[PDB]
Amino acid sequence: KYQGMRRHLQVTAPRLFDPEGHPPTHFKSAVMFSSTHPYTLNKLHKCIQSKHVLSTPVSCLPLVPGTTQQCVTYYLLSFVEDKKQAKKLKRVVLAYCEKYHSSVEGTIVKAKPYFPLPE
Amino acid sequence: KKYQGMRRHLQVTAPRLFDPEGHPPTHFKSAVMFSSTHPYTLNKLHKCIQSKHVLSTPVSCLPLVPGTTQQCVTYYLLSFVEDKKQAKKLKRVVLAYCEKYHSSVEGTIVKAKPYFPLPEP
Repeated sequence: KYQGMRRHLQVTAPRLFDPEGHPPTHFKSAVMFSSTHPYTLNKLHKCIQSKHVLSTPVSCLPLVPGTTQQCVTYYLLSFVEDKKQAKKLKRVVLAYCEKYHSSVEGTIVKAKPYFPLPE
Repeated sequence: KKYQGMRRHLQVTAPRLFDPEGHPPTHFKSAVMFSSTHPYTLNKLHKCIQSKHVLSTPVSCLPLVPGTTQQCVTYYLLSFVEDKKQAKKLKRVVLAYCEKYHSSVEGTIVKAKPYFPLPEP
């Protein structure tokens, strides 16, 4: 399921997507991927998983009062070790999506001191 | 309504931040991730940490970290605010309350470059 994207990522970024090896000690960064199409983000939730990248399920952003949004913007977070890895993850995922999922946007995110995942 | 207590607390403690009227900021550059293994508590925070200047997501789950000793899902939500100042304030207020009434809750300052992908008015 999503073999296509999975294999693409494993090839384009073998280290980041090595399903084998050891998680980083802390996840200081992430990429928020957002889109009005939850089905697409769900594809990403399935594909963007490894030892070095952990992704939340798809959820929703809150509506901003005083705008006329016609549609919920969904999102997920993909946690990675640091800023280097986040830049890379965003680059690779979006190169793909640019052709096959243009509804998808990515935003670099950072936590102090790091995201609250166990050690 | 429900959680009237926590709501009133937040608005008295930080009036501008939790003013239910006014104008949202133009961009939300920061947020606080509030997390906990208790989803019911985070549902409370979800209905409560809302205003014109603070917007919170529904409760979701963090992914499990391979090869660790928890076997307990950790839930979270994000509360978006204008910037680092407002995030520091929001975290302080919410956690002063929770420190007494919800010791399971943690707060983490988060920042987005250039800002979080919420629309603009």
